[PDB]
Amino acid sequence: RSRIFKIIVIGDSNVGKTCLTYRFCAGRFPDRTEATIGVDFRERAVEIDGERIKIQLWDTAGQERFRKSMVQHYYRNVHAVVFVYDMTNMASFHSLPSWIEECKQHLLANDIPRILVGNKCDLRSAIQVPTDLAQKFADTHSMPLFETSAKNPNDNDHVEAIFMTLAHKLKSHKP
Amino acid sequence: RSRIFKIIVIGDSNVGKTCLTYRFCAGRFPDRTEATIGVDFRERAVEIDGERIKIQLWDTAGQERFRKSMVQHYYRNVHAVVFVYDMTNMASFHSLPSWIEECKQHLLANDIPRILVGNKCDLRSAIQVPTDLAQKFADTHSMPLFETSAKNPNDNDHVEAIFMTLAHKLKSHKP
Amino acid sequence: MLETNCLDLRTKLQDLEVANQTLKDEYDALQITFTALEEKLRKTTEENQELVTRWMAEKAQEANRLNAENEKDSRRRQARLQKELA
Amino acid sequence: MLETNCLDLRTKLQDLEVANQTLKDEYDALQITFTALEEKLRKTTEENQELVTRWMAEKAQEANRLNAENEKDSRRRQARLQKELA
Ligand SMILES: Nc1nc2c(ncn2[C@@H]2O[C@H](COP(=O)(O)OP(=O)(O)O)[C@@H](O)[C@H]2O)c(=O)[nH]1
Ligand SMILES: Nc1nc2c(ncn2[C@@H]2O[C@H](COP(=O)(O)OP(=O)(O)O)[C@@H](O)[C@H]2O)c(=O)[nH]1
Ligand SMILES: [Mg+2]
Ligand SMILES: [Mg+2]
Repeated sequence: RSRIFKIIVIGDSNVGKTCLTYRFCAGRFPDRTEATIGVDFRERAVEIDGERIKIQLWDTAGQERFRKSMVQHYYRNVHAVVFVYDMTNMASFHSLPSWIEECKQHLLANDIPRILVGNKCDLRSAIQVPTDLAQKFADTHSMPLFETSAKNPNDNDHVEAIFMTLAHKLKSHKP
Repeated sequence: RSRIFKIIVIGDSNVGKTCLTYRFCAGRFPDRTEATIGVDFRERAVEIDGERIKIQLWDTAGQERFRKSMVQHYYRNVHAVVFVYDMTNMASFHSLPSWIEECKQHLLANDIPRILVGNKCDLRSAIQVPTDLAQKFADTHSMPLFETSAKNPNDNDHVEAIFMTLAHKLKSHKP
Repeated sequence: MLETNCLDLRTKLQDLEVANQTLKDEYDALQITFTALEEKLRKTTEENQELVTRWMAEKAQEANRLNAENEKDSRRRQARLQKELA
Repeated sequence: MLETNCLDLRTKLQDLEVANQTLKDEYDALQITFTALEEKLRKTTEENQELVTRWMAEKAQEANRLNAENEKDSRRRQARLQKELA
């Protein structure tokens, strides 16, 4: 009965993709991370409306040399796309159009949910990407916006609530 | 439910440990090999005198930088030790005393069988290690000697026969 | 010497020397170690490339395998749910 | 020249003194390019060691796990052997 949702996590290096996915699946912050090479798979079983769902996150690599051959695999039978930037790094935010173009060039269906996540919202004195800017980007691309913190998982939009919201949407096939 | 025999394979780089172990577990010569990093594990289920046994081969690394802090793990609860040299490479045969010294300094019981395998017996026009030398070495160290070929597995001592014999002795607790 | 003379030719037999203890000799004596260092660098770089390429290949095979497992399980769910109509 | 005069000696001198600063410049232009190549090799060797260290760390965790799983299986099996000698 346990059906699987493949969810890929896309974005520049060091925006915190590894920390986000690990926070959601393991429920803690990494002692240490290194450059993600190829991809990392993290899985968590939850229950929505009595159904057992396996949320399967693909923490992709952001460096070209570390994602070289992998994009076809990333995008094969993907159920949802999570785009991620660093709220303290405007360049990570300006990268998003090219990530979206890669996505649009490789999706195999027109009905795959995409969402936008700003990470490291705990670092308020160093934030470079204002909410309203991010919000307009998200709205005009048909993505909900979340501002979150893998480090402090209850700040602003809860890391838990993000992936659970997405999982609910997928399970019910709702907008 | 089945008994596992852990059997480790030790010897210089390029003597054919990967090819030997793969030949035994998969029944084929490898298309390509690369330097073994850390260790590779290959398993094969066999039936000996009516019992289902999992033969678990540890194809270890022979390069210093690829076996750093592994040796404790190689030797933990090991059931048998297979030493390997290249019959076409005399230096690999002269390395055996240091490998054996490592084994002796790391074994935790005095009743673990050890065997000696010269590989690449198919390359007869290039053999550097005469049979009688190796035989004397093996006799004086209480190891049986096998001369074999992972590439041509029915030449001289059959690969299958080597590992099956070892497994037979383990199961029987016989000399 | 406030007023140099011919004996100051010592400088010549003192300058034809110092220079030679390096220049054309040292040029090749650094060319050798430089080409050697070039070779070391290309070896190391080549090695990083093989390591990275190998790691990437194993990740691609694992990703392929997982996609195939997901696909199998999905067909299982489809079949079961087909049983749920008849 | 069959008999050297001072003109020949002098033009020899000026020519050697030109070749000298030429080879000097060619030396100075490589005495530090060597330092840079040194730095590059250092960095690349560093990346090399990081890659290998991380690979070896994963292999060590995997070997440890396998030994633990083997031991688990063994004690499981010998637990079966005690619930039959009842
Ligand atoms: N302050 C803060 N730092 C974070 C957060 N998430 C990740 N980081 C840090 O950002 C760096 C990159 O994280 P990582 O997960 O490796 O980024 P990735 O390359 O996108 O996977 C690491 O030093 C993390 O500790 C967060 O929510 N808050
Ligand atoms: N001719 C011949 N070549 C072999 C044999 N076994 C291994 N080789 C070759 O020896 C090389 C190294 O083999 P490998 O298994 O990777 O050595 P390892 O480092 O000890 O694991 C490869 O080129 C193999 O094809 C054999 O029985 N005969
Ligand atoms: Mg990372
Ligand atoms: Mg090998």
